Amino acid sequence: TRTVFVGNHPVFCDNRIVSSKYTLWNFLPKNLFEQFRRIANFYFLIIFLVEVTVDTPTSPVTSGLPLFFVITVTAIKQGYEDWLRHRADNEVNKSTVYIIENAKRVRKESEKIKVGDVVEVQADETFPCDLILLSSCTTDGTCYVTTASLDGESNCKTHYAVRDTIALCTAESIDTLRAAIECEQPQPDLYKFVGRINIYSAVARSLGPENLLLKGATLKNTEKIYGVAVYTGMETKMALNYQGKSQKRSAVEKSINAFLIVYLFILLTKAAVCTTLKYVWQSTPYNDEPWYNQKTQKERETLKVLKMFTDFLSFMVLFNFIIPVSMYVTVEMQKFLGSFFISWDKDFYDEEINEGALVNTSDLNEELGQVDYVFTDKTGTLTEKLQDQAAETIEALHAAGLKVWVLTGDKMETAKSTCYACRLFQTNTELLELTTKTIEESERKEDRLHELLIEYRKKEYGLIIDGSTLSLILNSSQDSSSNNYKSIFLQICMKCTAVLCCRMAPLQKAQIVRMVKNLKGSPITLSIGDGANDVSMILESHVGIGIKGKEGRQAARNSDYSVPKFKHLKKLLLAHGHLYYVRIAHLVQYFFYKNLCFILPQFLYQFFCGFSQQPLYDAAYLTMYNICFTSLPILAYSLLEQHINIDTLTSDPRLYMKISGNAMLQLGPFLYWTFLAAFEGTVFFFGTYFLFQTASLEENGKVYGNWTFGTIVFTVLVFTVTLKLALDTRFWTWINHFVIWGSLAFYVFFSFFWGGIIWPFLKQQRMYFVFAQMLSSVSTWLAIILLIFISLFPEILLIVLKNVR
Amino acid sequence: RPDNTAFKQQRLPAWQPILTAGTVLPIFFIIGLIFIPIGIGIFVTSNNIREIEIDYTGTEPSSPCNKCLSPDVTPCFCTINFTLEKSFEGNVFMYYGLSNFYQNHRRYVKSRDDSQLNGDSSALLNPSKECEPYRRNEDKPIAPCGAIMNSMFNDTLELFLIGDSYPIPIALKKKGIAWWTDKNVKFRNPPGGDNLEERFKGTTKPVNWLKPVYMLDSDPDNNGFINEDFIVWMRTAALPTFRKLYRLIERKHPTLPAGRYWLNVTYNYPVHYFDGRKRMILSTISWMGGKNPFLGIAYIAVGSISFLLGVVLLVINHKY
Ligand SMILES: CCCCCCCCCCCCCCCCCC(=O)OC[C@H](COP(=O)(O)OC[C@H](N)C(=O)O)OC(=O)CCCCCCCCCCCCCCCCC
Ligand SMILES: *[C@@H]1O[C@H](CO)[C@@H](O[C@@H]2O[C@H](CO)[C@@H](O[C@H]3O[C@H](CO)[C@@H](O)[C@H](O)[C@@H]3O)[C@H](O)[C@H]2NC(C)=O)[C@H](O)[C@H]1NC(C)=O
Ligand SMILES: *[C@@H]1O[C@H](CO)[C@@H](O)[C@H](O)[C@H]1NC(C)=O
Ligand code: ALF
Repeated sequence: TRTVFVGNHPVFCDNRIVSSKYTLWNFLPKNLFEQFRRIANFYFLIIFLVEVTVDTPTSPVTSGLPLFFVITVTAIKQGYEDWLRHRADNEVNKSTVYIIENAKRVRKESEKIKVGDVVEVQADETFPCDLILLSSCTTDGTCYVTTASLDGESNCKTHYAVRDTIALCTAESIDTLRAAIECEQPQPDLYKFVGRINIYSAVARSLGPENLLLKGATLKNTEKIYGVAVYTGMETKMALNYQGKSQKRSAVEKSINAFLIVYLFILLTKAAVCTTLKYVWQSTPYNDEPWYNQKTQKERETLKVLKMFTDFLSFMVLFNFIIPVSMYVTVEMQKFLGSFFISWDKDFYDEEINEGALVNTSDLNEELGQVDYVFTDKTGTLTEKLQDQAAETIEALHAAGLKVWVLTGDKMETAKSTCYACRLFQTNTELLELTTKTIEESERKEDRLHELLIEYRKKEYGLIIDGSTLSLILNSSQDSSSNNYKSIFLQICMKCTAVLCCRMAPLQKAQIVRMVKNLKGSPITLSIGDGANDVSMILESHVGIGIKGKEGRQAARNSDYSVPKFKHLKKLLLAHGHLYYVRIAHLVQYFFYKNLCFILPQFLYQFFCGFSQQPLYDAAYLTMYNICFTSLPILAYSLLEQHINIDTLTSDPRLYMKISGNAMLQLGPFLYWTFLAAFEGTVFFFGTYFLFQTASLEENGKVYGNWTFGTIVFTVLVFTVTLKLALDTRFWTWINHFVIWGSLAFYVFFSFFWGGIIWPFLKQQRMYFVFAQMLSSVSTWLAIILLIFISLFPEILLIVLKNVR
Repeated sequence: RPDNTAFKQQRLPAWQPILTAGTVLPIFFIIGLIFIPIGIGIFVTSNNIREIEIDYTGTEPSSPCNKCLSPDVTPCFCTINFTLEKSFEGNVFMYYGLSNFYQNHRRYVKSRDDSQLNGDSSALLNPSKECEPYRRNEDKPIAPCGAIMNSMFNDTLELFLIGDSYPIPIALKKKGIAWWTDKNVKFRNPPGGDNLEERFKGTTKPVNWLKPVYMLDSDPDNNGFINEDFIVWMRTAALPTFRKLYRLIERKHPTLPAGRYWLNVTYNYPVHYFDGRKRMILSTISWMGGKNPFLGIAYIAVGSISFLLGVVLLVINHKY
């Protein structure tokens, strides 16, 4: 189809690869649009604008500053990643290539090559495009090539020049011996090229994969070759097997979205119920304006339908704390500060390479504890002979409940021996081979798949698939719907103890991961490899792991985490991932629970005012509830807590199954926290409502007010939410003691300090001595102590019941 | 190469408590053995408080105060006969109660100027706009601006012991009914030499006032912005049914002997325009305050649904 002239002499794109996503000029508009298209970010901006314009209990600076913080942090992280990819694009480009333009050896950059020009690759120098071998200056017309960036193997493949042009060295390949190469359109398959060359004096030789020198292949043991650029960048076989990086989201991150949507519906229902009840209550003429609080002429003149919308917006802002914007800030801090535990780990240190573990992203720490599938490279990853503890690591991963598949670009004879040596294929394991010997082209694969699924395995079995056969299964899966090749093959794969995929291509390896990612239920997939041949499957999986070995750092740069050794994956998943998931899953649940406990008493208070949107607590309490009172203890928990000891986590791999499937963020656990928060919030409000049913709570007969009521509720709430985390803590460090008891002691000290001085910078003194007068009554102390215990009784009963039987 | 410190290797010393049903089981008894004596004690204490409520709204047409719902002369007087079955012994506190009065309304609560009531000179003649249905009257700032001030309770209540049938008055003291801190620090008078009338010079009285703030009481230490009756009302209530300290009947023979009594009221405060009622409360106190059985009943029931859980779980765990 495509016609190429050799010297571009009478008888397409340039090779500028683009791995980046943002341009310098369009980065901000493209990033802020993708960031504010998320429901949480859009909601936070809406709330910030409503506080700025319509109404706000507290300053609209505690609502818009954390949003700015998280937006800039994400923008900087993504911009730095894109800059890192740009830097690699400019080193692959702007590379010296020698092109023979007019009987002379011109020197250009790699990106300036056009389709149909003669390149002059030398020994131990990577090919700049998909060249067709015109001439090796030997008299044999054969060169040697190592395609370690396409299949990960370092053997010496042999290619053959075109016979009628084997004699053209000395920059004399422009000898008016021009030709017309008629090849096919570019395809990602490395081992299938069809085309012909029409040498004019016309001899027409049929070309094949033996003449095509692919980009990313090193020329070995040959001083110099001449070839024609047939395919350039973004159409080279190397670029067609690249795919690209998609936005990676962990299971905790997607559960946070569902939790936020549920609480958004809760917030909307609260606001709507409050507005409806407010305007039902105001229907009585003496309920609004009963001569003791009368409205201004402006409030009376305000349009009816506009005031309803304004009241709904005000109830929204008043109840808006149940979706915590501080949770996102805390999550970013925890994610950034938790990667240092992977970086600092001495069990990931290699004496030979003088390096440890490398963290490229901090947003996938919890995904290491949710892995369901492991996809492995074989050469350099599993083997050096075998690596240190390749078989022990696989045994540990199997004991953890994971499935280990080997995706390799090596041939089956050697790939299968490695799987037999790694104990992945046992002696009494019967192999179902779908390779090219058992398949005899035609539709025999149809018979093979039915014979293996319907009557062999649906009633010990290890599947072996070839790249060519996987090509048939995949490319020919969009023709039939009665019995899908892909579905039938995936059932066999799922029912097999291990799966070996040999003679694969870089894109075929990501295609397998995509198949598993799109199963019923969402398996979390892990990919590990050491070479650029494994970059595509690393960029496709939920968590990509690179290895710092002997094949470069292309896989270690495109990955999320890089470890020197494959045995290093046991601790990275069993201990680090487990702890990381358990910490953040507890943080999210606690953040939602402690903010629902904070706002439910304030929602119940509107039934006792005229639904007037009067806050139950002081503004200084509303502001620093999530900043000072209840901010540090949960952050310390999410960074230091070991519910199971690290030494135990590595020893027993069956503890990894307890948190599989996002177990701590499911409907049951979520409902437990949500109903506990509701029960505690109801207790907070009504225990002090019934307490306030007396003439006086003091020995001197003096009465309390609406600010003392709210201060009592706030004290009970703060102590209850702190003591719940204290009860949940299992790993009490000095830092945990410090934060947990210092938050409680700082609440009491700020209450005695903020209240107790008439502040010249305040326009109100509503809380001057409310806290100090509240603590002068023994009855109030007794009520607070009783309410804290009633609020924690369901929790104590649980730890009593589920610790026996 | 990586620094082998306890913090960086996640091996800091930790307490690591274990809390199972062999160490958490025996607190359902320790709690049930303290909460029941406490609930019983604070329930007996509440029962020993002597209290009486008199509703003098006069809505029903068989009341002495029905004449003041819509009178011709605005200072009307009515007397409600009531009887104290058993005597009040210790200190006695008199309250007035209002129901369906939303002192916790969002619009009402902010209708004040705390700097103005703190004796600030720049705020006396420049009240805030939050107190502005009642900010300026007659082109002149209102000295106690706001709705909370404007709506101040203004009935006068007098107690007479009958006996003979010769009423003997009961001494009521108006000092010591507000918070010491908010009478002596939070509420201050404007600066001025000796006369309170000339300190409030460019200001005007509230529209519902019949006498300016410097004529609220003859005692110079209870005269204006520091009137304890004003301060008590300024402390807005939490619920639409509330009580406010009116007077103190000091301990002296009981403080309030059992017998017939008279409650002469100067019915000034209109509460019947909305569905509100007015009450007079005579009460004694204890260390726990007024009469409220909620705390006792709750402590007793919480220390009784703890001891039974402990009993029913210790037996259930003894099966092994
Ligand atoms: C590549 C970069 C890597 C990433 C960087 C990671 C490292 C972090 C660097 C430091 C960044 C600092 C964060 C800046 C964000 C400011 C946020 C802020 O203060 O605004 C307030 C926010 C949000 O308030 P909210 O309660 O949810 O309510 C908001 C609601 N909309 C409202 O109307 O209101 O509240 C919050 O988001 C606050 C929660 C944060 C908690 C941590 C700080 C605690 C402060 C210290 C404690 C106080 C001292 C008292 C305790 C002492 C006793 C131990
Ligand atoms: C006790 O408190 C009562 C409620 O605050 C108060 O009633 C209010 O009295 C003022 C002053 O007379 C009235 O204000 C207006 O009254 C007439 C209309 O009736 C106007 O012509 C006047 O110019 C004045 O602006 C309020 O209308 C009235 N409010 C109610 C609900 O009746 C009593 O006056 C107070 N009694 C005292 C202080 O002795
Ligand atoms: C109190 O009211 C009674 C009505 O029973 C009346 O006889 C008496 O004179 C009144 N006393 C005062 C001081 O107003
Ligand atoms: F063993 Al490979 F790609 F297969 F590094």
